[PDB]
Amino acid sequence: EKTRVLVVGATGYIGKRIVRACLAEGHETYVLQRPEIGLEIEKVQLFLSFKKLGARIVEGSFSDHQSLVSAVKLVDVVVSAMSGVHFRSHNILVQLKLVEAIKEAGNVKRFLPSEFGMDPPRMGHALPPGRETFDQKMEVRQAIEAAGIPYTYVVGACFAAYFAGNLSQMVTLLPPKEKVNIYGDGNVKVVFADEDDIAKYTAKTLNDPRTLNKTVNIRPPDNVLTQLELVQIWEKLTGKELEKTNIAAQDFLANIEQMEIPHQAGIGHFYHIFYEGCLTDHEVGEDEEASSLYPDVKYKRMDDYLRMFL
Amino acid sequence: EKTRVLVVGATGYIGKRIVRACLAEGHETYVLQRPEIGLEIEKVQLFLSFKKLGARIVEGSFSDHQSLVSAVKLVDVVVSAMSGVHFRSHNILVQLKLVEAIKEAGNVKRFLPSEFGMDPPRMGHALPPGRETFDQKMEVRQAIEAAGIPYTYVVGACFAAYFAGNLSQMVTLLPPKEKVNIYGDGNVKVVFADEDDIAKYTAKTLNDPRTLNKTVNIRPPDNVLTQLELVQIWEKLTGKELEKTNIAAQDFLANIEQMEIPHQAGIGHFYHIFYEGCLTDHEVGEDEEASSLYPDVKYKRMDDYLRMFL
Ligand SMILES: NC(=O)C1=CN([C@@H]2O[C@H](COP(=O)(O)OP(=O)(O)OC[C@H]3O[C@@H](n4cnc5c(N)ncnc54)[C@H](OP(=O)(O)O)[C@@H]3O)[C@@H](O)[C@H]2O)C=CC1
Ligand SMILES: NC(=O)C1=CN([C@@H]2O[C@H](COP(=O)(O)OP(=O)(O)OC[C@H]3O[C@@H](n4cnc5c(N)ncnc54)[C@H](OP(=O)(O)O)[C@@H]3O)[C@@H](O)[C@H]2O)C=CC1
Repeated sequence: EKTRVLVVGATGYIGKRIVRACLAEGHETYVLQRPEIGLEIEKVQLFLSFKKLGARIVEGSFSDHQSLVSAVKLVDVVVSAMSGVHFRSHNILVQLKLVEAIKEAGNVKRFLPSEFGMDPPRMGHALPPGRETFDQKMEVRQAIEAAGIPYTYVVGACFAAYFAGNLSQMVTLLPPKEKVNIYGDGNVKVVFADEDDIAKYTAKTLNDPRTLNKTVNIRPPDNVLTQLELVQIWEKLTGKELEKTNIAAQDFLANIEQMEIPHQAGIGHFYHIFYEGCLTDHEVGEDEEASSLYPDVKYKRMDDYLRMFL
Repeated sequence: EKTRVLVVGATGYIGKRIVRACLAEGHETYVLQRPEIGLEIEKVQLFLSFKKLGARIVEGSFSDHQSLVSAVKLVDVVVSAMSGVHFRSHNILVQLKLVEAIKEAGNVKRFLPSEFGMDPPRMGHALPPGRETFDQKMEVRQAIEAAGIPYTYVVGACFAAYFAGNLSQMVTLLPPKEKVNIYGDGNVKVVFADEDDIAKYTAKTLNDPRTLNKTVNIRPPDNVLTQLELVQIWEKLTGKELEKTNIAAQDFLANIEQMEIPHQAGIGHFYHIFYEGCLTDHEVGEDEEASSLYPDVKYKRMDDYLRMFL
């Protein structure tokens, strides 16, 4: 009576956390080991570590359609943590080969595609090229709908390492030392979540009937913070006040067309989040929000998150 | 009265294992966090995991000489786990700046440079370009000695992941499925060691008076094996005999000059170990062999190592 789960993208940044959260949760956890990563020592040893915790290795390749069909026939639920970084080479769209395999296999009770960010259907007017991420996720969503595959879309929170640990400064992954940039006036609400919590929520929700064919939002109330509130958390932890510089929207987007395309996409996403507030510009009900659905998850607050950087 | 150890290359393949072994040994463990690393999330989070285990971050950059001086002033022993992959960019020689910093600093009881492989003064006859690695490690040894810095040189074993876990097949990091290449007659003795054992021995030797100004060998007796014996260990675990093809020396090296330079070096190193038996063609005393010196370390045998691949 354990739910059988296949994780595809098992050595990814969020993917490896989902693997471990599925194991802790008690799911019979299967991981797709692709032959193409056989010389990447950190991926190979990750898989060895998953085995020591009870994960079952499933060999398959996205170029071998029958291998993907065999893989998904072993489980009840599939979770994809496919990368989003190389949008111009359409790695989100690689998931379409998995959707086809799931359709042909017929047995999968639920599929969680690689979402875990902003809510794609709400991003219709996003800045290009950053817009491209949402199109591709939307194209995968439509592939899911057309095949009639039951689904859950996990959305709504900034990964804490990429937007809280650095006080949203972008240029590193650590808090700044003396000066900090405030984007806009810094009073736009942002949703931050420890990625291990996002992983726990994913493992709780993937066999929850309440979230069958639903969008689940990850919006822990204590972690809805403006950028200045985030900065003040850190200033209280350190005892030192940071010299602040406000950066107006127009100066943030200045000369964006001269940046490299990936940085252009990253700047666009940041703008929607921190200037327009896309993660908080709408309300969601407790019946579709993960912290209320799963109250036993004592999610990590941003003041406990930032302590590890002291 | 704890030994203060600084690790340079702390997020490296063997380096991160060294950090953890030093902590488990009880040393006061410092790790050099370089600013150039600040956007590589996996390194940033390794440093955070090290802190949680009690390591002390020490910021420094190889391009800031006095940051290196300051770092090395803090400790009694320095361990370098500098990379050896980019020998055409001389990254092994980057250690020379660290040696200058230790010389200026004057306080360092013992320096362990980035050795952990073939015994470099024994490789004067190695094939190019593969020999460049040992040349550069020799130049580092010179600077250490020319500056009077006390040292321990840790040498003599193949990293198990790169040469045991794949049955020495090179093309993958996992055992082969049905066929295996036997190099020569497969009767040449090779030394294999789990890299966590290599790190444990490193941590136990860095303040051992017996190994001050000595080369210490990692040659655990049950792990001195021919490639054929290694293969037969795997066949006994799986109950499947592999189909064997022997590759003669001349054919192994054929057309080496048409391969990419890093692969050329990889082949040359492999030849000395597996064809020429460079790791086992000489005798070493128990007083200069780590498994004798540190008999409390119950080193992993290659049958236990390979079990994790089943
Ligand atoms: N703040 C937020 O909310 C953020 C959200 N995200 C989103 O999370 C999801 C995953 O992103 P992330 O964890 O950073 O991804 P990663 O960059 O860590 O890649 C994850 C996995 O993608 C697989 N992968 C990459 N390329 C291919 C390919 N050509 N073919 C097959 N598999 C491939 C690999 O699986 P394998 O393990 O098999 O090798 C890889 O491990 C995305 O949808 C992303 O947009 C990401 C960062 C921030
Ligand atoms: N079978 C055997 O016996 C083998 C032995 N070895 C040897 O082990 C030793 C370490 O190798 P390995 O663990 O694979 O190395 P890695 O490839 O893991 O690199 C280790 C560290 O080197 C640092 N580094 C790399 N380039 C630079 C640079 N330009 N400037 C400053 N620092 C740099 C980085 O330290 P940081 O953490 O600060 O970023 C990196 O993490 C070498 O001597 C190698 O020859 C290697 C593999 C097989």
